[PDB]
Amino acid sequence: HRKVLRDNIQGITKPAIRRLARRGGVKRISGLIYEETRGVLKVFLENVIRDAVTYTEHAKRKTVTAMDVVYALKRQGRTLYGFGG
Amino acid sequence: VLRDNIQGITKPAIRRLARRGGVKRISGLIYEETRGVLKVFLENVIRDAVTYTEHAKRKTVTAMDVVYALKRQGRTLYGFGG
Amino acid sequence: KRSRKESYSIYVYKVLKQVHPDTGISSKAMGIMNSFVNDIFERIAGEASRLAHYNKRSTITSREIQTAVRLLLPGELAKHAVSEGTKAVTKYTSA
Amino acid sequence: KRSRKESYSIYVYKVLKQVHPDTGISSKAMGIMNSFVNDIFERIAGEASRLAHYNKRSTITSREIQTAVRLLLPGELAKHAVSEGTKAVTKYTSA
Amino acid sequence: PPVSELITKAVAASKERSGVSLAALKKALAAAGYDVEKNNSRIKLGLKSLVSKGTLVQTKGTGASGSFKLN
Amino acid sequence: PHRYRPGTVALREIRRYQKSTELLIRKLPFQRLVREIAQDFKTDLRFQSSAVMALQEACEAYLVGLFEDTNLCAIHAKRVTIMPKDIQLARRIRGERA
Amino acid sequence: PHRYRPGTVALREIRRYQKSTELLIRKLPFQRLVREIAQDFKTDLRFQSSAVMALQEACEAYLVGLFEDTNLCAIHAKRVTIMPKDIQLARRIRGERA
Amino acid sequence: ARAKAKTRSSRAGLQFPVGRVHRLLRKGNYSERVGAGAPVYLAAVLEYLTAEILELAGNAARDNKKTRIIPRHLQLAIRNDEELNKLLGRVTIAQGGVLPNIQAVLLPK
Amino acid sequence: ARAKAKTRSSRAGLQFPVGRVHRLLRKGNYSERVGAGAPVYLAAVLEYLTAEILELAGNAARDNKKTRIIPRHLQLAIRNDEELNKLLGRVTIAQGGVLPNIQAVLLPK
DNA sequence: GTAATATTGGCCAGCTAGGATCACAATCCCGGTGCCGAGGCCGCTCAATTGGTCGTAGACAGCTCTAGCACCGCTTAAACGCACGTACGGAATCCGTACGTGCGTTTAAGCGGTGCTAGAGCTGTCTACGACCAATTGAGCGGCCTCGGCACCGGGATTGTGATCCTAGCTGGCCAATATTAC
DNA sequence: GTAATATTGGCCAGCTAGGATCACAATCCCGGTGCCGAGGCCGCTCAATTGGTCGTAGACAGCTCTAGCACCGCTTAAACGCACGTACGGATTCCGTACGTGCGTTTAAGCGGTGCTAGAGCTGTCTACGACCAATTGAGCGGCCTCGGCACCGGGATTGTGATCCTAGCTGGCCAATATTAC
Repeated sequence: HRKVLRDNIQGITKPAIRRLARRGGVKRISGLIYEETRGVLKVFLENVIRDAVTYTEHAKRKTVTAMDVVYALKRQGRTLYGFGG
Repeated sequence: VLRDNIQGITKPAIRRLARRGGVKRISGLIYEETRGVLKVFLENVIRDAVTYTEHAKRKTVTAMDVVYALKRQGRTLYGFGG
Repeated sequence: KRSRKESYSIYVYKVLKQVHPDTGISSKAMGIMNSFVNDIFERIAGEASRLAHYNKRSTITSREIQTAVRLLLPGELAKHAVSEGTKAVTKYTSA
Repeated sequence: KRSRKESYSIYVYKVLKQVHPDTGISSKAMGIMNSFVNDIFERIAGEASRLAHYNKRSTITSREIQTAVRLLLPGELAKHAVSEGTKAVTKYTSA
Repeated sequence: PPVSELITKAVAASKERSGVSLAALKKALAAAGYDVEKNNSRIKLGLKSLVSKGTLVQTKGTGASGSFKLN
Repeated sequence: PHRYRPGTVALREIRRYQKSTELLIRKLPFQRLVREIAQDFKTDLRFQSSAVMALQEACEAYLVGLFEDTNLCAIHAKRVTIMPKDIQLARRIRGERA
Repeated sequence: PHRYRPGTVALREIRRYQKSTELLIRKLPFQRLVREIAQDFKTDLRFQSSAVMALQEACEAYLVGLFEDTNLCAIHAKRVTIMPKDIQLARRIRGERA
Repeated sequence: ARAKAKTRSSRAGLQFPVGRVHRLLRKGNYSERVGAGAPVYLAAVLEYLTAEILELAGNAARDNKKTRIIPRHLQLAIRNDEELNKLLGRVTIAQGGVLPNIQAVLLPK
Repeated sequence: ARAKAKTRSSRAGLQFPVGRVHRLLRKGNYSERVGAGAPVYLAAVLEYLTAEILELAGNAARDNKKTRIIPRHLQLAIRNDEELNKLLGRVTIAQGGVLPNIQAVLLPK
C-alpha cells in the first residue's frame, strides 16, 4: 500500500533539465549544473510541500488539494493563477 | 523651489556607502548610476508616503507614513514606531 | 444535488464581448481570469482595509478604495483606472 | 490631558531580566523590540485569520495559532516555539 | 643548467609557419626538468634578449607573448 | 556526412521550447519525487492530481526564472557557459539562502 | 616620504565603516533632496524630522544591500572593480525594473 | 408600491457585479462596516483591469492568428506590457511559458 | 463574593500580557470571534521570540564588552543567527549596520 | 704527435630573492570625568477580570460517492551511452590609464539660538449613512445541446545552414628605373 | 666623369577572402477533417433589491500649542581639485577538453482500462464556548528623581604596513685549461 519511493531525485533526468534550462534561454551548460539544480529543486519542493502539508493538516484532511498548494505558494509570495486561486 | 540637489549625494558619500557595503575599488561611472538608482527608490517611497498622507486628509508626512510606505514595499523598517 | 462555486466568468465574457465581439475565451483562460480578478481584488481590498485601520478609520469608503487603487497600480494604469472609477461612482451617486 | 501610546516595553524588560539579569536595554533598542514584537504579531495574526477563512472556519483558536506558528517559523525555532506554547496552553487550561 | 641554452634547444624542436608558441617553450623546458615555476622572469629575459640578438626571432605577439622562430 | 555545428540546433530548440507551453518535467518521476518529499513530513499522504500538477507547473516556472537570472549572470561574466557558481550567485542575490 | 599602497587604507576604512553605525549621508543635502522629490508630487509639503531620518536610514540600508549584491557580481566576474554594468545586473536580478 | 428592479451595476453602468463585491467586502471580514461607494468604485477598478488585460490578450492572439485567447496569450499580454508586468511581476501564469527572449551575445556571428 | 484577582498571564505563568493580546486580536478585526487559548498561545510565542533575540543580543553585547544591548547588538544577533536571519531576512534594522564581512579574494596576499 | 692558441671552465663581480630590520602611523587599551538616559517611585486611570446569560459555531456521527490509488499491457518517444570533434574557458602576458592616495584650499554642514506661524491633535455637535429586517424577484447556476475553431496531417513551398567554387585584392619576387661606390 | 652594382617602384603570380552557388533539414503553409469545448437555452434558487428604523461614525468648527520652518553666525570637517603612480582591466594568444551533436540501444512514461475504497464532502444534533454586560480593581502610564554606564580625552602600548638593507645564490665575464689548430 505505502511504497518506499526513495532515491527518486535522479528521476529529474539530465535532458529534462536541458529542456527547462533551454526554456530559460541558456545555450551551453556545464555538466555540474545538473546536481546543483537537483539540490535547488529538492530545497524548493521541501519548502513548498512543508507549507502545503501544513495547510492540509490544519483542515484535518489527509489529502493535499490544489487549493492547499496554491495557498502555500501564495504564502511564499509566489502566487499561481489557474488552479482555483 | 529646489533644483539639482541630487548632486548633494556627493562622491565621498557614495564612496562611504559602498565601503559599508564591502566595496574596495570603484569606477567613476558608479556615481551617476547610483544617483539614478537612488532617485528611483526615493520617488517610489515618497509617492507612497505622500499618498498615505493625502488619504488621511493630512498635510504633513509623518514617520509612520514613511514606515508604512516601506512596509508596503516589503522593506519594513523597525525603530521608528512602526 | 445543488453545489455552487464562485466565479466571475459571465462578467468576464460580458467585458470581452464589449471589447472584442469576434473573439472567444477558453475555459482554461476563464479560470485564469477568475483567479486574476480574485487576486487583484484580494490585494486591493486588503490594502484598503489595512489602510483604514492604519488611519484609525473603521470604514472602507470611496476614499479608501481610491488611495488603494492609486497605491497599487503604477502610473498610467492608475491614472486611467482612477478616472473611470470616479466617473462611475459619480454616475451611481447621481442615480 | 490623556494620550495613549502602546508598547511592550515593560514585558520586554521582564523577559530580559529573566534571561540576563545583569544586562540593560537602550531606549532605542526597546523601540526596536516593540516594533519587532508588533511585526511578528502582525504576521502571525494575519496568517491565522487568513487561514481560518481559507479553511471556511470563522474562529481563531489554538489550532489556527499552532499552524501559523509552525508555518512562519523555520525548523528548530518552530519546534521549540510550538513546544513551549503547547506547554503554556496546557497549564492555562489546567488552571 | 644555465638558461638561454635550453631555450635554443626548445625552439629548435619545431617548424611552424607562425612560429613556436610560448606555451610550447614552457612545456619543453619543463620536460627538460627546469624550474620554470620560479625562474619565469629569468626565462622571459633570456628569450627576449635572445630574439633581440636575432639568434631567435619573435613572429607573433610581442615580448614573450606570442610566437618565435629560429634565425 | 552532415553535422550541425555546435550551438545551432541548440538555438533552434530554444526557439522551439519558448514557442511551446507543454510541461517539460516527465509526469510520473515528478509525482513520485513529490511523494518522496511529502513522505518525510508525514506518511500515508494522498495527493489529488490537480495538486501534483500544480507543484509541477510551479517548479517549472521557478526553475525557468532562476535560469533566466543565471543566464544573465553567466553573460555578465562574458561566459556563454553556465556553471554552478552562477546558480549560487543568482540564488544568493534573489535573497534565498544559498 | 610615506605612501600606503593602494587598497590598504581602503580595507582599513572598510573595517571601520562596518564597525560603525553613524548615518553616512550628509543630513542637510539628503533632506533638501527629499524635498526636491516630494515637491514633484505635491507642493508645500512639510516633513517631520523623524520622517526624513527614516528615509535616510532606509536609503542607506537599501544601497548597502545593493552594494553587497553588486560586489558579489563583480567578484564573480573575477574583477575587483565594480562598474555600472554590475549595478544594472544586480538590480535586474533583484527583480526591480532596470 | 415596489419600484422596477434596477441592479446597482446598471445604476453604475457596469457589467461587474456590485452586489457580489459588496457581499465579498462585508463577508470577507475586511471591515465591520462598508460604505456605499466602495463596492461601486471597486467593481469599476476590477473592470478596468480585466478590460486592459483582455484587450492586450486579444491583440496577442489575433497577432498569432488565433481567434480565441488562451493562457499563452495572457502570458504574452502580461509580459509584453511594462506596467502590467510590473503589477503581476512576481506572478506565475499557468501554461504561460516565457517570452521569446534570446540574449544577443548567444546568437552566432 | 469576588475571587482574588489572577491575571491570565499569571494563570499561564508568563510575563507577556494576555489581556492586551486578546484585545488586539479582537480589535484588529482579524476575526469576529476569538477562542480562549489563542491569545495564551500567541503570547507564549511572542515570549519565545523575544527571549531568543534578547539572549543572542546580550551575548553579542557582552562579547563586545558592552553591558547594555544597543541596536548594533540586535543586528549582530539577528544576522549571526541563521534561522532568525531567515525570519527577519527581508528586514532592515535601525542603526544596525552590517556584519563585518570581507570577501576573501579582497584581502591582499 | 706535441705545443700554442683559442675556446671553455673556474673564479670573481654584479644582480636578484628571501629574510630580517627599522620607521611610523593607525588602532587599541587604559584611566578619569562629567553627562544624561535607564531605572526606580508615586499616583491616577481604565482595561482586565468575574460571574452570569444566551446564542450558535462547530465537534461529531453517519452516509454518498468522487476521486485517488493500484495494477496490466502495448507503444512508441525519450533517455542513455558512446564516438568524434570543435568552440569554449581559462591560464599567461602585456599595456594604458583610471582610480586610489595624499595634499592644500574651499564650502557648507552642523550647532545653537531666536522667532513665527501654520497645522497637528483634540473635543463637542449633529446627522447622513449603513447595518439590519422582511418581503420580493430575477440573475446566475447547472444541465443539455450544438457546431465551428482548431489540432493534425499530408503534401508542397520557403527558409536557414554548412560546404564548395570562383573572382578578386593584397603581398612578394624580379625586372625597370634610379642613386651610390669604384676606377 | 662614367659604369656596375645595388636600391626602389611596378607587374605578374600566388595566397588568402569574400561572394556566389548548391543541397539538405527545418519551418511553415494551404487545405481537409472531426471533434470536442465554447457558447447558447431552460426553470430553478437564493442573493440582490427595496423600504424603513436606529444609532452611531464621522464630518465639521474651534482651540491649543507642538513642532516645523526660516534665518543668522561660527567653526570646522568634509568636499573638492589637482598631482602622481601603481594595479587593475582588458585585449591577445594559445591550449586542452568539456560540451555538443549525431548514431543505436534501452527504458519507462503514457495511455487506456479495470477494480477498490479511503476519504472528501454534506447533513443533523447539540453543547461547549465565546460574546456581552455591569461592577470591580489593580496593572500600567505619565511625571519626577537619581545615579551609574559610557563617550571623550589623553598617554602609553600594540599592530600592521611599507621601506630599507643584508646575504646567498646564480649568471655573466676574464684568465687559465683544454680542445682545437699549427707546427
